[PDB]
Amino acid sequence: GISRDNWHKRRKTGGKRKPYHKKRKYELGRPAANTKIGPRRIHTVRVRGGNKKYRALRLDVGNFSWGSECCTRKTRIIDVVYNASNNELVRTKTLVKNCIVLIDSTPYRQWYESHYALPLGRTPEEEEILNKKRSKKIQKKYDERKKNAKISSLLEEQFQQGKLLACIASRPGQCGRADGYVLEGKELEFYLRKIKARK
Amino acid sequence: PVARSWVCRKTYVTPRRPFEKSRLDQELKLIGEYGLRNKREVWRVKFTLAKIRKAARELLTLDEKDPRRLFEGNALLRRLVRIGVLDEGKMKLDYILGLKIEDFLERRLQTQVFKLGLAKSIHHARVLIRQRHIRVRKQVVNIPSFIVRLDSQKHIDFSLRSPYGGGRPGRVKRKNAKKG
Amino acid sequence: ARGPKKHLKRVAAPKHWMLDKLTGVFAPRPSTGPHKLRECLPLIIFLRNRLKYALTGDEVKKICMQRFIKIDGKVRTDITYPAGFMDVISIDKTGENFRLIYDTKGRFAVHRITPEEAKYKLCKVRKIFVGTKGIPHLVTHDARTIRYPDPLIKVNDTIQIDLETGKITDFIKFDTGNLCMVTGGANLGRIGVITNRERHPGSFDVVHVKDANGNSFATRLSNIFVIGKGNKPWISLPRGKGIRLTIAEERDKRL
RNA sequence: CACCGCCCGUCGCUACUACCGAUUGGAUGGUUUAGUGAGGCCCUCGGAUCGGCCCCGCCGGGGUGCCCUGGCGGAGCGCUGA
RNA sequence: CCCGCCUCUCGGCCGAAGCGUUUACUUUGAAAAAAUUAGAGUGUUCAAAGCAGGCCGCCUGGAUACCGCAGCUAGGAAUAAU
RNA sequence: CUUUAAAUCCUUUAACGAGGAUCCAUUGGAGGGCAAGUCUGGUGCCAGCAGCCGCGGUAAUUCCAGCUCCAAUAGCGUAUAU
RNA sequence: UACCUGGUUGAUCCUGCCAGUAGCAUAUGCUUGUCUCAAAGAUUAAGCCAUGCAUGUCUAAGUACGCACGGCCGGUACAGUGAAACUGCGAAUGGCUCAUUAAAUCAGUUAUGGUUCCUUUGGUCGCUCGUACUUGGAUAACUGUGGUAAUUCUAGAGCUAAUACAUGCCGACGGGCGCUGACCCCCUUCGCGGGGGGGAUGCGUGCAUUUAUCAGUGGUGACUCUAGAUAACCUCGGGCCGAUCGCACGCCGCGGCGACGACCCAUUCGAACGUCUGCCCUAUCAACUUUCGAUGGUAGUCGCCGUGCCUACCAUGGUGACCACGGGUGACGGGGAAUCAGGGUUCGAUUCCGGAGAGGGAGCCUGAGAAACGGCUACCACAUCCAAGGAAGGCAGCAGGCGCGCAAAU
Repeated sequence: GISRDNWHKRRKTGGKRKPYHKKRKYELGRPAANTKIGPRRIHTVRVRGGNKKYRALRLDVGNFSWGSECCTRKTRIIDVVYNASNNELVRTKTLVKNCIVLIDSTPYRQWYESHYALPLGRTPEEEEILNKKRSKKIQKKYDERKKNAKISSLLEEQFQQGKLLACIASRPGQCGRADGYVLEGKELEFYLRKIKARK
Repeated sequence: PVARSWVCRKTYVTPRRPFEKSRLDQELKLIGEYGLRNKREVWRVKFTLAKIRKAARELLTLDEKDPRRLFEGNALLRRLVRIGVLDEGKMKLDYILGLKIEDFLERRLQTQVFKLGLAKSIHHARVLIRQRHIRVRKQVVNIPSFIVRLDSQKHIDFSLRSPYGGGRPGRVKRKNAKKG
Repeated sequence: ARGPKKHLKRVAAPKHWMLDKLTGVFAPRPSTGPHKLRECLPLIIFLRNRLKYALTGDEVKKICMQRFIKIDGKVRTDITYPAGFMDVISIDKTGENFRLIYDTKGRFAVHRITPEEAKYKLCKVRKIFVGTKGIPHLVTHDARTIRYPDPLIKVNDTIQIDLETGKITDFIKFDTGNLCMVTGGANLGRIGVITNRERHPGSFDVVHVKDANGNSFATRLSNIFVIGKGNKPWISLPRGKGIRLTIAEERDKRL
């Protein structure tokens, strides 16, 4: 089939190599999973060893992590903006490892409103988790944890638009999942520079 | 894949110069003395003495307290004193090389039946052995090249089923003792 | 070969099984088991060639399916089950017990043990790790996995287990000054007291032993099996007691 | 064979060998530029056919089809799966 | 033939231990598939072979050596390069 | 009998089985190399032998035959790789 | 036993080759009484093949309503022996040959800290806080109707099982730990104030899987190991959390001995990919390799995992008289064989190991394991039967015949 053997290619000196066996099954390679954005469709491939390899072909949800405050919740996946390997993996919305995606970021703003008291990204029933009757003892805890509660500008300016930039850290062609992290810190400045220059 | 053994060797070496008159003279003298049948029976004894002398000629270039010398020289001289061609006092490795080829021809069963008085000539001794008359301590031996080591050299007798031994004389006399 | 092998020819068998050449083409392949293929005795060899309780190969099967033979106190119906290096082979119809011990030529001996002695064995501990909410495990050289060991036990130690239960009674730590037996290479079977270990990063470690005669050898660290504490052996030994005599003194003893 | 010695070349005689061979003559296997390209496998569709739900005649009967299983009926891209 | 007068961190009168320009050479030691080849034992009736067999249930063999080169190791430091 | 799945062969043993012991050993050789004819008949540079040197043209030490012998011996002769 | 002999001349001493001499294997000629061992279609044609045969399997312990036999001294689920078919496993080892293959194979060596592993043997299997006194639908054997000239072809009708295919709770089960904390109570309740102590209600929980942080249960030469804590993910093509079966029989509800089972971990047979060093002849092959992969970098896809294995972008490298690259080989490699004073030289298809292939090439299904050919799908090539509509092929398995041959068995 598609083979990933070592013996169909020339030596380090550059001479040809005549083959001494045919293609075996431990040298197989299979055609790719161009995982697009859509409703969830996963086939499983029975592999050498008897185990399963989960072949994702469409995904709209992944488990993404805001690592600075250790809050990992499951979000939608909206749009891809960048890929460091190929521009045709941007215009065809193909999800591979280490692409740059757009996520929905509503449970992150929901957790930021729930753990701390301060708002993010701006209805009295949601004021009933923002502004409600408390004792003085629990508000001593809430007024303690507002000191390190100022979040940096480069994420907060996109919480106004409701889409966090995030990068896939799992391999969606072997395990069928799209888990990853959100871009922060220096890496957010780098990748905003590269999307700013790639158009 | 078979359950076999193919291990064999040849036990004589044909001479290089085939028609040298001195070689023909000495080996024909050994044939006529010791009652051998053909020259291959001489060359086989030359091959076994040559293998013995090659073993001693290999051991003699060693330091004399290397333990291969001290073990295998004692084993080789013990086998040569056991078959009788090297006498009991002179068990030193330099006395292997003084073996003549007539030592192993004296210890054959044919020559030890002629020298122990059990035959009237040496050719009578070989034709006595080959007709199942001679036994060595209750084993009836049909081999004229049986080399008698000296804990079997003592027991050489006629058979218990032979006419010159115990009884039941042969078909010639019992057809002859029917006259009427 | 497109898979595993299932046969083993007679001339490619181990030398220490002492097989013939002309009885047949094949040798019994040991089953997959606790012990390695070059380092074991199957039961069909041990009952047919060493003890001569059964002459042909069908009678070893007629012995073993009557639930007669215990290997380590467990009834074993496979005739090619591997056993070796203090498997306690116990036959209860005749009341005998055997422990597989290398004699000093390197071969598995018929060496008989006491009926009080056959409730224990020794095991070299090869791997120590933790697991699954901090449960410490211990892996012996015959692949017994024991949970909850003594926390002083480290790699290359010898423990003594109860053959009914499977639990550790006591252990020996690896040192100089312990008596030792080799399960090994060219010095297989020699018994002596340990004098040294030279420690190398990245390679096999060499352990120097001194015998009861005082002649010394050294082997790799994966070949060293501690028998006892001090110079006190914890098992019944073969009759030569592991002293290798040379070919000169072995001929003089046969004289 | 000892100068009445020996031997060299061209040409014509014989049989045997290899050569450049007029021939764009055939037997053949490799590596190939370009065009078509069976078939397996992967994806995107496909949806013959079969099953389940749901609608009601089948049952005054433990409540006077009022949960009751009994026999169901036949259209419903119905509502959904293989 | 062998050692001695003429390195340092420190562990129960220092076994243990911080390390010193490299390598070639040599000598020991480990690991080196059996079968074959030298080879020990043993009267297949001798032998080529074989791994058996022996004594009136008992005793005992199924050794050993070499396996070049490259790799590994601790002792030597003439001869040779740096 | 014994062997052996069941036969065979070997071993054990009972009856027959040797004068010319017709129960009849062959293959290459006799100039040198190379152990062995300076024999008797034929052919007369023809037939042929000859690995090489050579023998053959009417006393052939070599061909074709007989006798004798002489290597090897249940074997030896020839052809090719080595 | 480290060896020589005839041949250039009228004669001699030499360089020198021819011929002799001895092994050894392949054939062939003439010959033949015994007995123990014993190679045997490799050489040319890895050319073609008629026929039989070479892989199947049932225990006390998966499923029997076949009277196929048969007990019940006869009245109830089934005695028992059991052909068949379903199911499970094996068919991937063994065998045969040497055609390709000259840093490839292979050998010693070292590594997986870069991966998988059916089976055996030990560990684990009330750790999970959320109809069960046992659930559903079928299809075979069997009965019955047939097609086709033709096959180990199978189509319709009627039955009935499961350790086949499914769907699924109960118990442990009192709780525990993190989260959220309306509330109660004791502080120095002084005037803002103020340190603890229980805690209502609600949320998530174990192992496997995927990620993202914080810390330093044991070991390693060396981890980004193993373990533990936190916030979460967990695939409809779906991860474990037992709906199975036999024997012994009971104790006042609770049970013993087993065969079978699986998420996982271990090690057992291995396999796969790698390190260092070693291969016969040729210069009438001295320069080769390429941006469509030649050497390297980064990010991926893919794989069982490491990597140009492959795709994208970028760098211009890599090997070479210490013989690359190209060609030859009657070249499988090695353990080994015949000769041999020491050195060498030559041979090794061949019974052990390792590789490769089943006419030439491909591509796949199942499976733990295959690029399987005593499996399938085509193409090429050659061949058999035919009702010319179609059907089936593979001896380099044992014997056997064709053919090629000097040259090989029932």
